[PDB]
Amino acid sequence: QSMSVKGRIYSILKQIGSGGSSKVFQVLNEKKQIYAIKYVNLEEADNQTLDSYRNEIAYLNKLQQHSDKIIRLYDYEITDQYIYMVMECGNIDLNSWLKKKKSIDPWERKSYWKNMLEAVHTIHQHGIVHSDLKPANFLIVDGMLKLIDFGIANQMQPDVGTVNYMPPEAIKDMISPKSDVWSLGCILYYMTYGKTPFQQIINQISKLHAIIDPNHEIEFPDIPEKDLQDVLKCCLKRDPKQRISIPELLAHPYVQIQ
Ligand SMILES: COc1cc(-c2cnn(C)c2)ccc1Nc1ncc2ccnc(NC3CCCCC3)c2n1
Repeated sequence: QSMSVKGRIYSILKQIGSGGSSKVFQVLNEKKQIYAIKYVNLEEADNQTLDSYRNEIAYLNKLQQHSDKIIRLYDYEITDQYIYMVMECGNIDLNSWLKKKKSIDPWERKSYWKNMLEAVHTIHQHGIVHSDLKPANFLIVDGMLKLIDFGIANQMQPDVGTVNYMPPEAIKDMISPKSDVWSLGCILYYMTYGKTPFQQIINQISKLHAIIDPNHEIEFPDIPEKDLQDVLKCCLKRDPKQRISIPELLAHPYVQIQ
């Protein structure tokens, strides 16, 4: 099987993942260079979701120049029937990497964190809040973490969702850049303690309650990296006004001092 995108032929090596009407394929161009093609079957798409894809593609194209921490979008084809996006192919997504890894290098964790702050910070500058950040939104490419999507179009899984990274303010509102800080904090906590802050809570209703309860104290076990522990405490503050900002996270010793 092979596909054509803007007159360029790509042979499919394998399907990396499938989400909804969208599929991701590892592919090779004529020169044998590797790429990831995202295929979206628009045949059963509503004007709201169709628009979301248009918005996601526009931002992705727009944010190309601003940061290298955002996945490369080389080309794309849009028709009433389908969408093809030619993107750089990464080794693996951060989620699948974390599920696999028995332990994580302190340097790698710090480097990955920095990449994440840079990518997320970039989208914030353009007025975009992902609001659905999780490890699966990050791709490891060349030992570097890149943001795959901006939370506008539907998420994909390799070949079920989670409320583990949800900020308290999102639950209570029944969403500002601080909401992404909470989620990034949950990712870092996971990379630090091998679990998310509320993973232990099996009962989902209880979990949401734990997330919004001031009296529920998140555990921050002592570790050699005292700066890392402070980052975690500052990202996981329930009051978004008191929660640390990305610009402040970028001036933190944890990311500045080595
Ligand atoms: C080598 O190829 C890959 C393998 C895996 C992998 C390995 N083991 N497991 C369990 C997964 C994950 C990712 C990649 N590479 C990749 N490169 C560019 C992408 C552009 C958009 N979307 C992607 N994947 C979406 C669907 C997959 C999850 C992330 C979102 C992309 N995935």
